[PDB]
Amino acid sequence: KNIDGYFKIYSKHTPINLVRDLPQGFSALEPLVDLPIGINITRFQTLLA
Amino acid sequence: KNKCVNFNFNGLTGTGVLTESNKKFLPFQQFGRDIADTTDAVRDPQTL
Repeated sequence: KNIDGYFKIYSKHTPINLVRDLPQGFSALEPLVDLPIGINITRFQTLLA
Repeated sequence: KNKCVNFNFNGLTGTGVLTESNKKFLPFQQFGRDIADTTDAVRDPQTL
């Protein structure tokens, strides 16, 4: 998300045990860094390997 | 510590006494507040 140019990254790492679907549980997300880019972002794209 | 002096923090301007605490805060949280929006615990960036 991007609010007033301040970009935030909320990270979370936890061990799970899945096969296909999303975990139907509950957790929290802690911030990692802070990037005051000050630009407007309208679209995005996720890269793969 | 243990003085009733003026406090000029990043987001808190007041007067209080720094006392010891037994809590365990989150590593990203820099300060803590009370229920009805009253900052009562500010961590130190130098000494953990």
